[PDB]
Amino acid sequence: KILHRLLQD
Amino acid sequence: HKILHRLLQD
Amino acid sequence: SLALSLTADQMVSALLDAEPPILYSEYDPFSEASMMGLLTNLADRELVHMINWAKRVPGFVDLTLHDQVHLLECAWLEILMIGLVWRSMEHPGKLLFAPNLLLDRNQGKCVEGMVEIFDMLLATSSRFRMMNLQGEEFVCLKSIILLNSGVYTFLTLKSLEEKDHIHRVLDKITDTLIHLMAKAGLTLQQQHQRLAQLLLILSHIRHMSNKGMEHLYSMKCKNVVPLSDLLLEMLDAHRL
Amino acid sequence: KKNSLALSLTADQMVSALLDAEPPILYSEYDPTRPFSEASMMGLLTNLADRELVHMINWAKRVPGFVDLTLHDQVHLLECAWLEILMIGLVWRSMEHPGKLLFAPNLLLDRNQGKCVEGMVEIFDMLLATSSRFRMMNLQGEEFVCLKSIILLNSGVYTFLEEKDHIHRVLDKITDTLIHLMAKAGLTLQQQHQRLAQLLLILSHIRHMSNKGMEHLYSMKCKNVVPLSDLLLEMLDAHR
Ligand SMILES: CC(=O)Nc1ccc(OS(=O)(=O)[C@@H]2C[C@@H]3O[C@H]2C(c2ccc(O)cc2)=C3c2ccc(O)cc2)cc1
Ligand SMILES: CC(=O)Nc1ccc(OS(=O)(=O)[C@@H]2C[C@@H]3O[C@H]2C(c2ccc(O)cc2)=C3c2ccc(O)cc2)cc1
Repeated sequence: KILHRLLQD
Repeated sequence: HKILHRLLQD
Repeated sequence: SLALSLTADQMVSALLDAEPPILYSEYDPFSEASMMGLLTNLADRELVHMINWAKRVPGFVDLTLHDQVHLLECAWLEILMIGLVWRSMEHPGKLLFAPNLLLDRNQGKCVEGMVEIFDMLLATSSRFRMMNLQGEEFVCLKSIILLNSGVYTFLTLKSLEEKDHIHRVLDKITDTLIHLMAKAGLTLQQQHQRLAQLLLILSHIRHMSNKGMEHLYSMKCKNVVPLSDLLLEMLDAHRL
Repeated sequence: KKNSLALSLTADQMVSALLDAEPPILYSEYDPTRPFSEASMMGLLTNLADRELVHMINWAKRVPGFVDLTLHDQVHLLECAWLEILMIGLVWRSMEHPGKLLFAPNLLLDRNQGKCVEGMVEIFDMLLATSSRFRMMNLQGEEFVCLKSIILLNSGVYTFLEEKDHIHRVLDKITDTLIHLMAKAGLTLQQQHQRLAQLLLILSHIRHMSNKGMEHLYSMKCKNVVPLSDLLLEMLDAHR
């Protein structure tokens, strides 16, 4: 899930 | 020609 | 146009009288093709009542035939859906397609892609229930859908005046919704907040309509379920 | 959450936070070697939307009340609203260019440019019609950021319940801000709730454009017209 790590960064 | 136009015109 | 001259109570009074009846389904003479048969037959008879209901919506008969045809072609499934959601409010977890056709997720799962749309309709009905939506507010929202859902897809100074008349009737319905909330005792702030909550739900009704229209046009290609002549022409309007 | 900063913010603090969170306007690729075709057009548009998505994600995190949601709910709203958000931003910056869509400062297309792609002209007309509608209304920047945040919070709130009530509580605050903006602008109390309605009704058409656009973006994937980034692939898979 790319959208997951983009939200944490 | 559309049935809708037929039904709306009545 | 007499619609612009009506009062708030006259606008409500006109729309309430124009309300179509709650129709019945053909009962117990269930396969996927049989439930799709009941739903198609039911929606088919509702269209005839919806068409005559539109002529009683103040300001609608002041448009050209082709503009009247266009508005109905675009909104018809939204109008059927907000109707279903309204009469299903008193049945939590249930969709009251008809007093004798009470369905929930247990039947939606035997038609591909239908249980997803069932969940969205139930959430909308749950939302109207938590908001305590009233009959007077309901008829205003349904009229808003009819006039608004196709107003930005029209195609002159004459056509611009017709688009402008639709926005005049829409402002009239907005004033009517506010008058209803003001008469209910809500503060000025609560009026604006509730007006906003009701109108945002229309975006979800548009979403459910587009999601449903996509399956209904694939059903026509399969040619397994026979749809009447009027329904095939309403479907071709969205595919074109 | 009940300790949300969004609820503690005033209308002026809401506007300021949204204005400072505004994403940057990005440029398009300018490779002159590529011909003017469907594959190169969709490649330009795909690349731009890919880069805009990364900035939208940072913008969403700076929308008041969004950080208070769970990671899963945050994912849901972005997956549901991302095309709506890209579309309303495109419509906003295309206001100063009548009859043309300003995808980027170096990419200003009109109605004709999308005719090498089936269905793109129809959607361009809808986007152009929305831009002209925002221009006719004289949409202000402070109203734009409120509407875009409404899209982010509302578009998916019914397809996933104290978090439900948190989103609706933040949406009510954005309603207050919109009214405060119009009152401060000098509109009458009647013009306020009418303009609120007009702005929120346009959100239904933005949803309609997104639903039709998502259907085309999915067929494009299934036709191998252009390569799709892994992030865009997950955004599309959320809708099918
Ligand atoms: C495999 C397959 O055919 N699937 C599938 C088919 C249709 C889908 O449409 S609906 O959005 O569920 C669609 C919404 C609701 O269930 C379906 C239906 C309908 C409408 C017209 C029609 O001709 C058939 C059904 C309904 C409806 C009927 C009357 C009414 O007052 C309000 C809503 C969805 C999925
Ligand atoms: C498949 C086919 O034959 N035709 C067809 C193809 C695509 C269509 O996308 S759009 O809905 O026009 C869609 C709306 C706008 O044009 C297209 C596009 C897009 C979006 C994502 C993407 O990956 C590619 C393009 C847009 C856009 C991009 C950036 C932005 O800030 C705002 C809007 C429509 C029709």
